[PDB]
Order: sequence, then C-alpha cells, then structure tokens
Amino acid sequence: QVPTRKDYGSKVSLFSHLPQYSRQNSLTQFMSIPSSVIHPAMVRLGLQYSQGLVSGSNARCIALLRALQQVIQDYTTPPNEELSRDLVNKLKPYMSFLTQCRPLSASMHNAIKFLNKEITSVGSSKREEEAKSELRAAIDRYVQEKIVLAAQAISRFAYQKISNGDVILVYGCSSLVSRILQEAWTEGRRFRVVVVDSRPWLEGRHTLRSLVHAGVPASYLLIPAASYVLPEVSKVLLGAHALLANGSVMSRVGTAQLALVARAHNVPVLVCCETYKFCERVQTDAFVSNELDDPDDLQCKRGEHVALANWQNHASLRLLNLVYDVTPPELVDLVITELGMIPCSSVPVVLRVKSS
Amino acid sequence: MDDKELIEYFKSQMKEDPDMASAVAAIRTLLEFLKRDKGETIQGLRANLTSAIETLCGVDSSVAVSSGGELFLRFISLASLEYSDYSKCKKIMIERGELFLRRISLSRNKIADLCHTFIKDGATILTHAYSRVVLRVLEAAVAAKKRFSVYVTESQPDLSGKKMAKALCHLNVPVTVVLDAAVGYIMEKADLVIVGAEGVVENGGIINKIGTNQMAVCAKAQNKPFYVVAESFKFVRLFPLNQQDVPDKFKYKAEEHPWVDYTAPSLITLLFTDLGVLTPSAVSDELIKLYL
Amino acid sequence: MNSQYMFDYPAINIDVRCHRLLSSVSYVAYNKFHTHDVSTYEHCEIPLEKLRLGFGRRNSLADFYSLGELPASWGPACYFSSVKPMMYTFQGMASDLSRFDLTPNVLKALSWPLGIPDCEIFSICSDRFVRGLQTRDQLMSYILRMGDSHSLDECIVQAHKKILQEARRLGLSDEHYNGYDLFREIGSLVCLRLINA
Amino acid sequence: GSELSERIESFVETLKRGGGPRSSEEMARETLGLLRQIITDHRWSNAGELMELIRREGRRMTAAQPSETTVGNMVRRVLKIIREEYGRLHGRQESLHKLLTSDFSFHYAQLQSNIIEAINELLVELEGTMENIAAQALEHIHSNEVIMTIGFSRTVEAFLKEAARKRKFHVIVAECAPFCQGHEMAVNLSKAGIETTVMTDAAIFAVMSRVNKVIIGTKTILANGALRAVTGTHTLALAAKHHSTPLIVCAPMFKLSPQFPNEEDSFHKFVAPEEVLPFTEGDILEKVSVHCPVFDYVPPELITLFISNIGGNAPSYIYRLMSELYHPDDHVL
Repeated sequence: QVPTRKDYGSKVSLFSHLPQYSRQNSLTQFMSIPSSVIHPAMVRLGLQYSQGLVSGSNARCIALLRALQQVIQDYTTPPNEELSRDLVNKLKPYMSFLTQCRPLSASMHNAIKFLNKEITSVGSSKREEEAKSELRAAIDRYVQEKIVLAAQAISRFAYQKISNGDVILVYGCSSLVSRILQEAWTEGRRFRVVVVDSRPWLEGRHTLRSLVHAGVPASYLLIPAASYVLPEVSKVLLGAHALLANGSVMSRVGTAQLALVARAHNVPVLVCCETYKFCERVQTDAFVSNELDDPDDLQCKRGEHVALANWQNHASLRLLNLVYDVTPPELVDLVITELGMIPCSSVPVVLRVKSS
Repeated sequence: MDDKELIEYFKSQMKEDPDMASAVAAIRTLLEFLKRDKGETIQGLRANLTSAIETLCGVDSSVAVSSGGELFLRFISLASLEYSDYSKCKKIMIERGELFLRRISLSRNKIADLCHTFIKDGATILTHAYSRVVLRVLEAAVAAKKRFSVYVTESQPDLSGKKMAKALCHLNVPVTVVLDAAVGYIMEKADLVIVGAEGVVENGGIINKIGTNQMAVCAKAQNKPFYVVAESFKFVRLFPLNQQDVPDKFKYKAEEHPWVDYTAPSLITLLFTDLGVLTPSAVSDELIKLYL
Repeated sequence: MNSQYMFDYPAINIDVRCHRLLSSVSYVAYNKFHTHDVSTYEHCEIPLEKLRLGFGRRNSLADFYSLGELPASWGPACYFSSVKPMMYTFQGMASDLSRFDLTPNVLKALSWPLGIPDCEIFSICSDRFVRGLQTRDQLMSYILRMGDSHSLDECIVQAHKKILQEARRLGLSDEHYNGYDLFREIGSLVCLRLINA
Repeated sequence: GSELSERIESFVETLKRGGGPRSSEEMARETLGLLRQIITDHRWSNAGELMELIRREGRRMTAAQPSETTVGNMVRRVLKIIREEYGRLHGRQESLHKLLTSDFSFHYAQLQSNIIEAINELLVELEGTMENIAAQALEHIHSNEVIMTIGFSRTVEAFLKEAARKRKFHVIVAECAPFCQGHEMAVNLSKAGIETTVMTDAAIFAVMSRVNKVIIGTKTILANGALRAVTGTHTLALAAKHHSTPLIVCAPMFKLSPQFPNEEDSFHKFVAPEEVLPFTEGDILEKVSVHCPVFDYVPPELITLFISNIGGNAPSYIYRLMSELYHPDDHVL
C-alpha cells in the first residue's frame, strides 16, 4: 500500500499528539514509477504540498480542486459498481496520501466535503460522461463563486472602512488583504500601509512587493516591534485561514498576539475572510489542533555560526515550529465577509444559513 | 404628494401625540405617502420613497428616523419580491403596512411587560435622560407593587433629565437628579442601569444621548448590569469602529457638541425589545435574517 | 444596503459591425440584491458599476459626474429630483414632426448624434409617448447606441457631455442644458439644427 | 387512569421529597415516559386540550420542585413537538422578517401516532447523548494537560474516561462541600487509571494558576448562556476568568431552559442547616442564621464553550439553540 511517513526529530510533550515531518523526506521514494495506487496528479500535488511550492489557503484549495478535476476526467467506473460510491471510495486513499504529505487546511477540508457531497448526489441512472462533465462544471462554479466573487464583494465592503490619511497594519501574506488594499488605492483612497512579518516563512515580503508595485506607500517590520508602530496605526486588517464556530479566528501564528497588542493600543482589529472558510469545529487553544512544520527551518545564520545546527545532539532540546494560532472573539472588532460586515458572534449564524 | 405636505404631516403627527416616538411618526408619514402616490411602476415608487426618506431625515437628524427608513425600504423590497403585478403588490403593501403600524404601536408595552421583572424590591435604578420606554417600564414595575428609588442625570445640553424627574414624580416614584459629572459618583449606590437607545447597530451596540457611554463604562468598572430597552425598528445596519466612525448627520444639529454617542455591545448585558430579551449577538443575526 | 436591490437588470447586447444600429438593451428579471448601487432615471435602473452614488440637491447633472458620482433619482419620473427641473423648447415641434418618417440638408441636420439619419427621437419626444415599463428597453438602447461604452452610466455621462458640446457649438448657454431630461434636450437640439438648416 | 394518576402522584412526591433518580438522563427519560403515558391514556379531542392538560401537568411538576429544570425542559420540548406536528398536519419565531411579512381546534386521526413517534425519536436521541458528548474528548484534551473539575458529573466523568484511553493528563477534583461528591469522582477516575488530586473548595483559586482548562457540568443552562451549577462554581468561574483559563461546560441539550435570571430566591436550593452546622452545637444555634444554598448562578461572560451532543458552541449562540427547542409562548408554561 502507501507507507507511513516517518516522524522527524523529537516533539514537545504538549505537542506529541501531532505529526511532525521533514521537508527533505518524501513519500514518493517508496512508491512505484509510474504511480498506480495513487493517481499521478495526486502524487504531483502532494509533492508540491510537502515541499511548500504552494502555501496559501486559497492557492492550496484551487490546486486541490484542479487536481481533483484531472482525476475525475481520467476516472473510469468499474463493472457492477456505482459512480457515487466507487468514486468516493477511490478518492479516500488519495486524501489520506495528501494528508500524509501535509495536513489539510480548513479550505481544503471544506472543498473535500463539498466535492464528496456533490459526488454522492450524482444520480444512479445518470451517464458517466454527463456526470463527469457536471462534476467538472460544479468544481469550476465552486471555485468562481467561493473565491473570485467573494473577494470582489469583500473588497467592495472594505472600501467603505478605509479613509484618506489613515494607517493600516497588515500581517504576513494574504491574497484577500492585498486585493483589498490594491482596489482601495485604485478607487481613490490615499493612505499608507504597515507590513508586519515573522520568521521563518517571511511571507509578508510577498505582500510588500505587491504594495510597491501598486504605488501604495508601505512600511516593513518584524512582529516583535509591532508595539512600537501601533501608536501611529489607525486600523489593523488581518486575513483568516479559518473562522471557528465560536467566533475565534484560526490564522497564522502571531495573529492573536497582534490583535492583543492592537487592543492594548486602542486600535480596531478587522478580519477579512470568505464564508467557505467557516468551520463547524470549535477550538479554545493552539495545542489541541495545529500543524508542526519542519523544525530545521528555525535555524538561522546569525553572523558566522548557526546555534541550532545539530540541535538533536542535545537530548533535552526541542524545536517547536507552530503554524497556526487562535484569536479569541473578544480581540476582534469586525469580520468582513461577502455577506457584509458582521461581528465574530455571527460566525455560527452564517454557518446556519449557508448549510440551508 | 408634495414635499411641503410631507413635512407638514410629519410635524402634525409628531405634535398631535407627543407620546408616540419620532420613528413611528416617520414610518406613518412614509406609509401615508405610499397611500396616495398615483404611480404605475415600483422603480419610481422606490425612488420616490427613498427621496421622501432623505427629506424626512433632513427634517430630523435622529438615528431612529433613518432606521425606520431602511426598514420601510426593506418592507417594500420584500413585498415587491412577493408580487410582480403593481396593483396586487400595492394592495398587499397597504394591508401589510397597516398591520406593521399596529404592531409597532404596541412595542412599548411589550418591552415594559418583559422588562419590569428585572427590577427588584428596594432596588436603585440609574437612567440617563428622558426615554418614554423607560418611563413605561417603571410605570409597569410600580403597577407590580414594587418599591424602588430612581436616579436620573440632568442631561445638560437640554434638561430632559429634569423632565424625566417630573414625569416620574407625577406618579410619586422617589427620584433624584444628579449632574452629568456626578454619574461616576452615583454608580456604587445604584443596583442596575437601564437606558434607552435611538439606534441599535449591527454588532449589538447602541447609539444614544451623549452621556450613555460614560454610564456604560462606569457600570462595567463597577460590575453593574447595563440594560438597554429599545424597539425593533431601531435596528440600523451600521458598524461604528469608534466614536469618530459615527455618521456626522446624527452627531450635530439635532465649541463642538455632539448629541449622540456609541456604546459597544461588550458593555451591555441584555437588550429588551419587542422581539424579547436578547443578547447583543442576537441583533446581528436578525439583520442577517432580514437582508437574505 | 437597500440601495442595491434591483427588480430588473439591463442585459446589454453590442454588435461589433455597427454600434449605432442593432445594439440593444433588454431587461431581465433580477429580484435580488445587486453587487453595486443603482441609479433610477425614468423608471430605469442603471447599475453604478463605474460611478458612485451621490447625495445632495445640486442644480446640474454634470455637477455630479464631474465628481465621479451619479444621483440616486432624477428626472421627470421622480417627484423630488436631485437636479433642478427645467423645460426645453420645440417639444411640440417634435410632437408634430413625429409623423415624419426616415424617408439633403435635412438628412445631415438630423444625422446627429448617431451619424446615421434617425427619426426615433421624434417618437421619443411625442406627446403620445408614455414613459413606463414598456419603454425602458428602447430608451436605454438609444442611450447605449449614442455613446461608446459597455456601461450604461458611462453612456449617460458621454451623452450629456456631447449634448453640452453641441449646445456650446450652437451658442446656447450651459445653464439651460443641465440634464434633467436628456432626450427632451436631444429633441430640442435636433429641432434647432433643423430650423437652422 | 388509576395507573396514570398514581404514577403522576408518585413522581410528584418523589420530586417534592428528593431522592429518586440520581441521573439527570434518567429523570429526563422518566419525564418523557410519563408524558407519553398521559398522551396515550388521557382522552382529548383536539390539540388544544392536549396543550392545556400537558401544561397543567407540567405546572404541577415544576411547582413540586422548581430547582429541577429537566422536568419542565422536557414538558416544553413535548409541547414544542406537539405544536410542530400540528403545524405539519394542518398548516404549512419572532423576527424583523416575520414582523415585516407576517387555531388548534381542528382534529386529526393520525396526529397522536406522529406525536408518539417523535417522542420515541427524542428518547432514542437522549439515550446516546453521553456517548456523543464523550466522543469529542480528544478534540479538546491534549497531552499532559491539567483539568480542573468540581463535584461529581457523570458527563464529565465519561468525557475524561474516553479521553484517557489515548492520552495522559492530570485531573484536579474539588469536593463540593458539604456534599463532598467530588471524592467519588476522584476515586472513580483513579480506578480508571487517571492521575487525580482531591482538594477542598478553599484551594480553587490557589491552584488555578497551574490549571490548563476547566471542565464542569451544570444543572441548568439559562436563555442568556448563564449557568445554574452546584455551589462554588461561581467562584471557580471567577478564578478561571482571572487567569483567562478556558472554562468548558459539558452539558446535554436537555438541560437548556428558556428561563432568564430575573427570578430571585427560588434559583438556589436551600436545605437543612445540619449539613453546614451540626445540631450538636447547642445553644448558639438559637441566635445564628445558617443558610445552605445548593446551587449557584454563573453569568454567561465567564463561560468559554458549551459541548453538547450536537457539538461545540459559544454562549453567545445559546439563544438560537433556545429558539430551536422551545416555542416562545411556552416559557411561562
């Protein structure tokens, strides 16, 4: 079958229940060429997931949906079996392999649920080619309505909350935030942006480049210095990887800290998220459900010596590379979605009206 | 219907029944405008109603008037969604508007009957300024054979606090008048704070007279419950981020003296509306349920 | 926002071969909240995708789009108008000329603004003409065919600008031509050119 | 008739004198069975008579013991079920949408069978509530966590025993004096292999600085998200809020009551002062006022999460749950 990826290094005892992999290690080294048990599109997608060639939640969801469309196109139903059951049964090991390559994001989980529900609803008497075409069209429509139109609506909503001469603080990389800022600048607003970044990913630089290419004045700093710059900040705009049923925001680590420091300086905190990233699950802390990235990424060359090199020689040393954190609802002033401007407490309400 | 007769009808219905609030008068004027419009298209109907709402909000700079305007526009939009033919839609609209007026006329007594049970015997009630809904809830509480002492703030720019004190002494309720600056001095003697609201914003906060935020912050500092009694038709889809984010059409004309302030939902314990006793988080849900 | 609900949506069909002819605007049932704001002119809904909603009681239509905005409601249909209502000459002249059909100098004079001879504006400005649901499509199609754009608000702005330019060319004052009723202005200008030629 | 009447009398006397069903789920099951017996045995023509008789029985049951909200909760659930069944069989919430848009005398032969079927479905759902709640234990407990509990809660016990099958953690149990029921919980958890500590209420604050999260049960959940818990739970919630320690309430959906904290002095249950001050003190008992409240009020701002058989929720959403279980006209009962 598909072998189990081996855990790398020693994990912190409080995080011992979560997997922790190595970027260099790949599952495909034990799998056959050409791939048989796993579809080649799945193999390639998992390879770029484990190596970090695609990182954004929207980007990961779109790549997964395109690969799933390819798999559906290449699929053939076997004799004496049904599409709605056999396709799901065949897709399950692919999802297991993808999870082994890298834990699935909330957007990926919601997309998988949507596609499973859509496949299960395929009629028994429906023809194979028509069902495949309808599944491809459904995936395309899902991508369109849940990403593009949602981002356009969110940008239109957020334009109303941006005034001339204000200072907006952003964190990390978020396509929604960059789109909002670019369109607000294009429509005629004049302002400046403060970009906050964190190690080891340093993805905020991405956003910085975008801003520089849009003519928007920008400032750059690391997260520990955020408290220095918040006195001059008028509002804080943050992207969300997921919104949980209790109103808490699951996002890149350091978002809750930024929200707390912004609250200490009496500036509003605005969160922009698409409704397809809303999750039914609840979570009170970053320990129960999280992702453990490669600890070797924490090594930095300061001067001429790397202190964390060969860190596993010391038995008692542990390296923690957390990916996500949770912001409590009390630290968020406003959530901007395609439905409108709502508080965090309205997150379950949306979950109630999107389902039915 | 001319603009002049619109303003005249608004002012006449405001003056004839001082008990009835400004939002109810505005909604009544809009329904009377819809009564005799001699039109044939719903598009011009919506445009004319919107212009009537702008001129009415020109007459009065209160948040409740604009609340009623948006609520009435949504009512017309829903009615049009129900029926495509203009005549059937219009008759449905007039019957629905009469029922809506009947239901919003009696919201005050529902709020009173649902809120008077939160007053205890021997309690000390603090309130900000004149609000007919608070007068009604206190009257119902007295009719429940309950004895309590009410404190009120003089509400300096227009002494509506003195008017509240007179209208409360009318029924021989023991009341006291304190300055705007004495609020922080009085919080520890009171048991709970009950205020009204000229507008209930999306996140559950309220817009009210300029002294409400001070009382909310003081009550939070002294762990006192803060109750807001407000009508359903005061539900604006506004999201103020701070005091500066409040629209300027409501602050002034109603050195620099704003007439209203915004109170965050985290400073409010419960909202007593004709919908019931609600947490602030419910209010947003309502609005989300209204606009699809 | 209540200013975004639309009862009907204008579907725009543009033919590449000739914009001035056969380019049509139809109206389809929408019954839902639009992505942008709506402006209402002569019982016609224009999505404000390229311009922003404006407020006030400014005298001229140009006073709004000079700021990149459009009023919510203006024109004869609305009881209260953002622009200041005014009258225009030769409306009765257009009413009598309505019975003239498309069949030298007259063709050159009446070719404006399409550049091809047209007699539809006389049907537009006739007294028998009644604005309503049935006349939205042809009115909006005339506006679309006059201007060069795929957006209705942009077409309206360009039409008013070209009306002002022709009024300047013929020597009339700007204040008399503000935009309360664009097509009555078109009829008046066409009749003035006709009597000139 | 006679059997139904004697069953009702026995239930009312058991409620008035205490004891009877220790388990809250058993109390809910007995209430539902009794209500089904009334529906089957008592004679009624139309749904209005059923409303009136169920209302009278529920009023008597709740007057027998107002602190036992599960009986009234089940009565209101049965009333809501009957209302929904009648609406489905005959016809086709207060809100701004309803306000803008806007008779039980009719009789139907198959209404009773549908009502009994719905009640049986409710009982079946009630049967597996504890397992459904306990199945979520792994999502909320991580490795080497410290959990704080007060008193004896069977739902929390099932939660911790399910979590202990795959994780190792520490549990601190505070006895709920005077009825030190936390000792039984502690010995049970120790028998289950979990490392446990027993302490008095007076230490709740002192050790709260070393507690990762608090998992408790309740007797009642009010409409605003407030709790009617065992006494000493308000102090525990305040101590948790001081340290920003998350407080999780593991409570089934049948403990949700549409009442509000406006009620006074019937909230807490007052029992004999012998539990607090023994009768052997002597003459000083003549001039000393001794009070023994059993239950405590916890404001909704001190609660982080509600875990029930339908999943996790925030207190701010409790109202919606209350709207999906009870009609607004049955709160007064």
